[PDB]
Amino acid sequence: HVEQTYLMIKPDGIQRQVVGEIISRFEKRGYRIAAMKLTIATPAILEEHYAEHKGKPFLPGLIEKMTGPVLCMVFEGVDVIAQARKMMGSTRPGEAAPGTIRADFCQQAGRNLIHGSDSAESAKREISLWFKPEEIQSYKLALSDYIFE
Amino acid sequence: HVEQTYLMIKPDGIQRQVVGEIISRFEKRGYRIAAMKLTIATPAILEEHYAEHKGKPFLPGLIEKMTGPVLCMVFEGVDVIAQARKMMGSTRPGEAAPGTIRADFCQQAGRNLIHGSDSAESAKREISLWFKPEEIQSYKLALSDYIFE
Amino acid sequence: HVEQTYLMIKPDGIQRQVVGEIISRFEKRGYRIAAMKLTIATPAILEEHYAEHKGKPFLPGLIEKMTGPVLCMVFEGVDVIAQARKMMGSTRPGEAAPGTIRADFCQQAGRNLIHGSDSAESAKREISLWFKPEEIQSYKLALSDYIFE
Repeated sequence: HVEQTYLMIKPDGIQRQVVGEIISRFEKRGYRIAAMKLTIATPAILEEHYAEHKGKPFLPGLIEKMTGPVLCMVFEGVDVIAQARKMMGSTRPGEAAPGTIRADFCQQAGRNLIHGSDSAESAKREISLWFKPEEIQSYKLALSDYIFE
Repeated sequence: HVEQTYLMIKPDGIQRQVVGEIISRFEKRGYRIAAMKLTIATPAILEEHYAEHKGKPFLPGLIEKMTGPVLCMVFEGVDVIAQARKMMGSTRPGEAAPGTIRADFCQQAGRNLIHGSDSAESAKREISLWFKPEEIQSYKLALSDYIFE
Repeated sequence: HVEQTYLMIKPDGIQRQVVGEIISRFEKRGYRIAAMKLTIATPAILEEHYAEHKGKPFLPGLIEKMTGPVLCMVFEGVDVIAQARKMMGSTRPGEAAPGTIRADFCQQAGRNLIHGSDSAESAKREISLWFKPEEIQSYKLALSDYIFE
């Protein structure tokens, strides 16, 4: 039983030119790229993405940092929602475990390179927000017999 | 005092073509390759390898997964038996620490890329099962003065 | 608010020829190289570097191991003193976390590749010991807006 999660490379990942390295970490585990799109995030879409934080004092500055190119992604794998969160590490890079993306690349939570859905409900909501269903692709990895039990 | 451990790249490691990356992780610590052999594991040798699991319901499926090309290896280093296990990570890739082989490469316990001896006694037995004494090579690493106290 | 830490690649790092890999790990987090110098460490400077250990039985052998080529470095970043220590890992490589320098490269505490200041006071003392003020270079990283909050 595989699932799908929404992962988004933030403008710092684009500008620091580590997109390929990020994607490689997920491919390395045999996670399948089900969707991928470069866009420029705008305030209106970011307000929906961060709807839970509406009205909080940090939100305007967060939206400013996130207004920029982003890489929208859907990855598929066993337990991939929780596993992608583990691979990213703590939101605060100083707290993140060695070997996680945030510990390996970042210093502060406001520039922490990447977002991943925190739950199945948020993955469904985020995938619907950032992608049209047409953009989710169905295919099977040829190495499946050696990735899955 | 150094010791020697038995490490085996399972068919998923061969088929996903990550053999070199696996070997590089052990070489990076100054562990010495004392033996290395590509073979195809067969049910009869795997029954002996997995002797501790005789009679258990999961043994037949385990032997099927492991029937295939494998890379038999012996690495030498300080505390290398326990350290190689730490480097491999937990049996379940989803529980393994980031930076371990299983966390970085795998999704499920039944395709977890690599075996390593779990104790001094199992290392001695496994090395003897998969290698004849004439296959174990003794030489000194030129950087020994900078690897060992 | 950034700080500066003193990091020194020990003779084993030089001789194993992993200087570039070590530097890349710190650059990867957006830490700024503020100073760098190759020298051959002398007993006189090492006695002051290891002043905390004066009179201990292991000091003479520690100085001997360190009398060789070293790369003196200053890196700047948020919380970089504590963070560099976390990236180095435990003094004993066998106790260090996977993904740390010592766990990934080393076997024994007496050859553990790198030194880093352990506190604000130690960083200030060690930077002043190994570098003259004119050797500390002040410049701004062009990617600062994407590294810092």
